[PDB]
This record gives sequence, structure tokens and C-alpha cells, in this order.
Amino acid sequence: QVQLVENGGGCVKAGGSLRLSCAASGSIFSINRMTWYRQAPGKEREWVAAITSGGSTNYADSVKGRFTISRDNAENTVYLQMNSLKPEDTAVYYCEAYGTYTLAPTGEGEYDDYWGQGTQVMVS
Amino acid sequence: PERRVRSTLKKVFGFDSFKTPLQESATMAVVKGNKDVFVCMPTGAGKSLCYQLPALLAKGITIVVSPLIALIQDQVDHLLTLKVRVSSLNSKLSAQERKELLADLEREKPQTKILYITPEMAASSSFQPTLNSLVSRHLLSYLVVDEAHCVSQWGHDFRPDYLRLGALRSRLGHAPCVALTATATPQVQEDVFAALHLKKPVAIFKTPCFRANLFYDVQFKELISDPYGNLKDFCLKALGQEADKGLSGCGIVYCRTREACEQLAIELSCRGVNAKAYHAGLKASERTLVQNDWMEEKVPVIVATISFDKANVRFVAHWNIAKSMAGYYQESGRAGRDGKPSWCRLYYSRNDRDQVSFLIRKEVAKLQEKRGNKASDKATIMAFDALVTFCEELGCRHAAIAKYFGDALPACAKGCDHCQNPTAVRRRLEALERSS
Ligand SMILES: [Zn+2]
Repeated sequence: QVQLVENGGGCVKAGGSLRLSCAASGSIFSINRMTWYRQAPGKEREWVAAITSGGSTNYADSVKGRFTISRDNAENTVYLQMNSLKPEDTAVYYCEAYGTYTLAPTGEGEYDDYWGQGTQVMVS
Repeated sequence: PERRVRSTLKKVFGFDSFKTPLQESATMAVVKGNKDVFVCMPTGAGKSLCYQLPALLAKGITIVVSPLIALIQDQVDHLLTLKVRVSSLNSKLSAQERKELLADLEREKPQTKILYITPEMAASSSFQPTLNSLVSRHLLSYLVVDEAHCVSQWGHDFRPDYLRLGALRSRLGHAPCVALTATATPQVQEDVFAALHLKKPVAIFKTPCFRANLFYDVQFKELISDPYGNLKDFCLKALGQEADKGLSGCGIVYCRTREACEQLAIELSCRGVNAKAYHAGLKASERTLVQNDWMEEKVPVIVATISFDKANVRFVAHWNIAKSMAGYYQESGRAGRDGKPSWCRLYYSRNDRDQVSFLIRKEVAKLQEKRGNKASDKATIMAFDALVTFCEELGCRHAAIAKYFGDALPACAKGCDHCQNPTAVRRRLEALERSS
């Protein structure tokens, strides 16, 4: 299995910046795409950021200006830095780690996707 | 449990125990049937059993999909000599035989218990009521897709009907699916998983391409002062390890240019180690005679040229880099089939690499002129790029092979150029860079 852990959740006033960390433990050969999902209270889950293989970045037209996603495959870690944060982004944040491919020296492996527990962010 | 599969392995197959623990795990995973299983093993590793034995234990009929009718017939014959109750509905049957097969399928307790169907006949219009009855009956137990790699565009083979096999899988969801490929690349594996609509948890059982008793090393013909001298020293050392033992087995030396292959053979012979060209252009009688004298111990080393097996191969030495890393890995695979340690040498060269790259580019251009299989050309270029990186790259050679083929990194305590002597590799690559 792969243990995704969120970190960097913080309460920053309007205009400030804070970074989030999502590290994938375990033995992973590769990851197809890590996507930062944003979920607010009393609302449907909304897709915020996505980093795929080769460094391709997919955002939301409104959210694009504020946030930037950067991933390291060797480290298996994706950082979503938030700049010029707005009082709208007061939602919890999750990682999808879609299409995780794991293997062992024997040969057994799995291709399931794994989800992080989540990180909270409050804005004045 | 284990007892049932063991009993089957002995009563219907004849094998006392599984050839490898990996396929034991794969077969038991399929038998459990919890999630879709992707088994990638080389030919002769017993991958067939990984879908055949579970089918022998499956509650109901197992549908197997294979590209060609001839392969279906061969599998049918192999199942029949074992007296297993196999059937095929590929329209190969005449009218009466098709009626009888449909009558067994339509009634309960179908006599057929493993059905080989080409994808066309499964998705054919006339067979749809039968398949609808099968699903409604819940008869289908496993949905095996043999040579699953044909679905992936980047694979060497393309099958348009294997794309609709994905929709077929979407139907009859209650039953698992087993995708099989002789060789798998992570990109090809991803294509297989996506195109076949398999469940997100997929049990990937892949043989480790790493081989403990293989020594991998690379030298640069520019650096070495005399290449034939190095080849002779390598050939002597591998061929004769101790005076008492004497020469053993036989070696192999691949080369692309036949004009160079004959020269290499004659040069080895003149130096003191006899060799036989076995170049494809040679006449059939002469090629048979060479292949034979190599099977016997009369000829120490054989030059494969384009095309080649023996139980013990002391060494393999590619006078020229291979076209694709799959090809090079297959060619070196026959190195050291016996337990004793062997060696694998690649005399990588910038000029040779450029020549074969230009040839690959010309072939890709011809394919593009054909206007089809563009993904195949992309995959070929990617494989060649991987091989050149392998020769260039600084690190554990086994590890790079594992990275390309996608299996886990191996722990080669002994038998790797880099691991044992990293300083030597550093110096060699520094000299190469200075030369270039
Ligand atoms: Zn190594």
C-alpha cells in the first residue's frame, strides 16, 4: 500500500501564502497524476490542480492565477503553493494520486489509486 | 485453497510443482478472483496455466480471446491432448457443429467449460443472443484476454477488435478479467489497463527480468585501443575459467552487418578461437550445418548475425548495439541459461549508434508514408532512446533494465559492472566524454 500524508495546512490572512505537502510512502514505480481536490463545507467536491507525467499542469480558470503545482517523481512529492490567497479558498484539500503503480523485487504489484487524509486551510 | 490447485497441477497438467513461485502467486490470485489480474511472463514460463488452471476450477465457462484462429486451434489441441473439455465458437465449425455447440451453450450446465472465441465472433451480431443468455445465466466466470498487449497502440501488434473488447468487459462486469502479455512495458501496461476497463485494483504479476548469474558490462570501442584484442580476452576468459575444466558450452556474438559478421568470425578464428558466421544470407544447407556444428561442441563460438539455442552459453557480446532494448534483452537472455555465471558485453559505439538510429528513422519514415501505426514508430524510437541511455547512463545496469521494463529494482550484490566497481565506470565514462 501507499500512505499519502498531507502537511503544510495553515491559517493565513487574505493575501498571504502557504504551501501544502503530499508525500507518497511505500515503493512506487511511477504515478500517473497527482490532483489536488478542494472540498468546502456544504458543497460538491471541486477540482483545483492536477500534475501529470512530464510536468503537465491542469488548473481551473479562476483558480489558475493563485495556485501553482510542482511535483518530484523521484521523491514522489507534490507541492501546491498558494499565492494571493482569497477568502473563498477555505476548503479542505485532498490528493488523488491517480493510477499508482507499485511493485516488489519478487514481481507482485498493484495499480490502485490512493487518497490522502486531508489538510485544512482557513482564511480571514 | 492450495490443495485443490496442487491436485489440478498434477492430475490434468502433470507438473509436480509450480515452475516458479511467482506464477504460483499469480494463479492463486486469479483463483481467488477478487480483482483483475495482469500476468506478464516470457514464453515457456507457464503463463498459460495462469488462466487455464483457474478455468479448470471456475464454476462456469471461461471465455478466452486470442488474435488469430491458428493460435486458438493450437491451444485447443494442447487442451485436447490433456483431455480437457475445451470448445471454440469462431465459426470454424460447420453448420451442424455450430448448432450443437450453440445447443450445449444455450442449455444449462454447458458442457463446454473453456471457450476460445475470436473477438469478432464474440461481438458478432448473430452471437449476441447467446452472449446475453450467458450473462443472464451468469455462466461466464472469467474473461481472459490472451495477448492483451495487442490492445495497446504502442505495442508491436495492434488489434482493432481488442478495443471493443473493452466495451465487452464493461458488459458482464460480475466476472473478473485476466490480461496476459509475453512482455510488458509500463506505458503498454497503462494502455492495457485503460483500454480494457479493468477494475482500479489490478494484481500485476510480472517476472523480474533481472538474472542473478548474469554479468552486465559495457565498453566503448573508441576508448579501447584494440577491440578485437578485448573480444579475444573476454572470449578466452569466459570460455575457459580453469585449466582443468577446459573450454565449456558455447558463446554468441551478435552483429548487424553481415560483411562485418564474416570478418569478425574469421578474425576470431585466426586469433585462435574458431567461429562460424551463420549469416542469414548463407544458403540453407550451410546454415543448417553451422547451426548443427554449434549444437555439438565442435564449434566454440557462433556469430548470430541477425538471428541466433543451447543449454549453456558462456557469454554474449554484441559487436554492435541492438535496435531496441527489447531485442537486446531477448538476445542476452539466452546468455547463461545454465546455473553457472556468464557474461554480457555491449561494445557500444557512437558511430554505430548513429547508423542504427538513422536506419530506425528511415523505417519510421516509411511507416509514416504508410500513414499507419504511428504509435508503433513512436514506441520504436522510444525503445532505441532507452537503449542508448542504458549504454550511456551511469548506474546499476540491471537497475536500468528493470526501469525500462518496469519491474522492481534488483539487488545484485554480485554480477553488475557498476555495483562492484563504481570507480571503474566513472573513469570509463569520463574517458568516453573526453573522447567525444
Ligand atoms: Zn547492479
